[PDB]
Amino acid sequence: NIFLNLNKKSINNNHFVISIFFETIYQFETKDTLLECFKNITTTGHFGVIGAQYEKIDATRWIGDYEEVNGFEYIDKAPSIYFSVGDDFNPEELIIPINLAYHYFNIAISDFLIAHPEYQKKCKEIQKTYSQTNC
Amino acid sequence: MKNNIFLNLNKKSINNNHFVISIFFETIYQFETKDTLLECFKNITTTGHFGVIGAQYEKIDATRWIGDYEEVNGFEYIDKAPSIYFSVGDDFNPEELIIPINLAYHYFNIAISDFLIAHPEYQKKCKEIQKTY
Ligand SMILES: [Br-]
Ligand SMILES: [Br-]
Ligand SMILES: [Br-]
Ligand SMILES: [Br-]
Ligand SMILES: [Br-]
Ligand SMILES: [Br-]
Ligand SMILES: [Br-]
Ligand SMILES: [Br-]
Ligand SMILES: [Br-]
Ligand SMILES: [Br-]
Ligand SMILES: [Br-]
Ligand SMILES: [Br-]
Repeated sequence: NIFLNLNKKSINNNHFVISIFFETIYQFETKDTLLECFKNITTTGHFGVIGAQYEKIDATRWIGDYEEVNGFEYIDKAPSIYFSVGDDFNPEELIIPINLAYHYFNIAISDFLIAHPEYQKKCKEIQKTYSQTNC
Repeated sequence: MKNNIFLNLNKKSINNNHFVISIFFETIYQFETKDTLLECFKNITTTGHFGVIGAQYEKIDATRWIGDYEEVNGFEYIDKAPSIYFSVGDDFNPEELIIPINLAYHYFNIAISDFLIAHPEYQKKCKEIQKTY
């Protein structure tokens, strides 16, 4: 597993959905797709493949179908984001604050560029966007 | 959510770069009942397999086809020692790990300790299972 620092932090935070999200996209999708996954959090706020997705939560719209998800309580407190992995019918779900999501994404893209130095320039550009966007 | 109980397991699995083991236990503890987790602990030394949505293990039968394990981290253990397969996520695209059964017992011994420490009502059942490891 190349996600050494991501896994350590996410597992220690009981956010195993994040661990699964990155590993399964990395192993199955192309590296170009993974780069888009890293980027979309700053732009559209959503990304989805078979068995893995995230979506920033629009708190001006209905949140009733998040009530049973781990992390539901974050929505009322701060801008939050929904992650899921696995089957569409029985997904493994997690909600976390967007700030924490950016923390994870910055760690994950670091793991990736460290393991795949050919992607140094592109990953640093995306990290720059994280720093611009996220206080 | 349910707070993480796998304090000692997580230290060891992370140290060993066996993240799937911690994901496996965190998944079962979060999504399933404590009685189900107990059966997870028990089955490794009885039937040799256990599965829920998002987490499973199966002892590897090295007398049967192992071609589908070829790309899994830990595949090389199969020819060296009795081994066991773990996966987390969904079978469309699961996150997979193979380790020797002796190491799996080592992890389960730590995990079941975390469990009984957090949930002392299960003291006796856990101690009995631990003896088998
Ligand atoms: Br940590
Ligand atoms: Br999680
Ligand atoms: Br690729
Ligand atoms: Br998308
Ligand atoms: Br970095
Ligand atoms: Br640690
Ligand atoms: Br792993
Ligand atoms: Br329970
Ligand atoms: Br073959
Ligand atoms: Br291997
Ligand atoms: Br082998
Ligand atoms: Br103990």
